Amino acid sequence: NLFNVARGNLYLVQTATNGNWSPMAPVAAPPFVRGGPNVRVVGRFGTIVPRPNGLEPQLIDDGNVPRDIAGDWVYPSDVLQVSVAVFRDYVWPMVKA
Amino acid sequence: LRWPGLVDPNYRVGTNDLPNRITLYNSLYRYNFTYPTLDGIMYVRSAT
Repeated sequence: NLFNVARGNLYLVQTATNGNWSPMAPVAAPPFVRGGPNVRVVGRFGTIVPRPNGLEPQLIDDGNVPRDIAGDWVYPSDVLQVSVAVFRDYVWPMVKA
Repeated sequence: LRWPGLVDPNYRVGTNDLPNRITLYNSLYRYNFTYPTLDGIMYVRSAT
């Protein structure tokens, strides 16, 4: 950190607060570690399948199974480098909600 | 005998006599096939 390089993973949760906010030193426990209770890891393509007639779009996880967006997700860095337009249009507005 | 599908009451729907006789009135079957184009979204595997 002394050479402008942070270690560890990156969290994107909506935290609407008023008091103190320390991103660099999270005082709470880090939520949803990889492999936790119903935390899902995206497969290599980062592929949203669309569903008809008002059904929510599903996301292909590591086990090549389309699972629903709302929940705890782990994205690898390289998946997010190629799914970034799919990220910003399908699952990033679900983060803002 | 050329027109049993219009005259004969015992005409089963879809019956021809083609090795013997051309029937000039029959039961066709009109179609309304749809022709789907494919404009999907194409992905690339991550480096991982």
